[PDB]
Amino acid sequence: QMGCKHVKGILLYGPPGCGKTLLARQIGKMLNAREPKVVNGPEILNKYVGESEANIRKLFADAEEEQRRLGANSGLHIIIFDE
Amino acid sequence: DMRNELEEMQRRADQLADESLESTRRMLQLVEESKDAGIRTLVMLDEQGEQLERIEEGMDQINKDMKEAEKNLTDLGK
Ligand SMILES: Nc1ncnc2c1ncn2[C@@H]1O[C@H](COP(=O)(O)OP(=O)(O)OP(=O)(O)O)[C@@H](O)[C@H]1O
Repeated sequence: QMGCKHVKGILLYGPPGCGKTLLARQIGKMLNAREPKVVNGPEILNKYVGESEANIRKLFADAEEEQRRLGANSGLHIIIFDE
Repeated sequence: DMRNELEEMQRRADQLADESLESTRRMLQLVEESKDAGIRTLVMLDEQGEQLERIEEGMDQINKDMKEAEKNLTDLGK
């Protein structure tokens, strides 16, 4: 009835050693959802032309399919970008 | 700061063919001709087998007739 959308982003910043990765891990394990995807730094780069963008596109392929199929009854998909 | 980096492009070597369209067609034509020859040989062989089977009965009949005639003639002679 309120007709509102959901938030789709969080950013954490601060000095080293103050507990950022721990919070992300605990958030990931707090939600009854799929197994979160994890990207460790520049893990997507590739030397062939047009191959480092397909890697980006590949992360949303399950969310898009489930959204198309089940509509508004789908689950939650988490993605974690480290560094 | 003369540190350069590159990216790569790829090319596909032509697939395995361009020699499978000249000997191939001749091979197929020869196979068709051999198939036709084999069919003709089948027909001729069946006909020959039928004719041999036909010959057998006349052979047996003539053998029996000659044997019976010889036995009868011998019996009357003595
Ligand atoms: N608030 C906290 N409560 C309990 N333990 C903590 C807390 N913050 C940090 N730690 C301890 O610090 C360890 C490592 O910290 P963490 O990796 O979370 O830091 P970080 O902020 O990601 O650092 P970096 O800047 O290097 O990424 C954790 O495994 C935990 O043992």
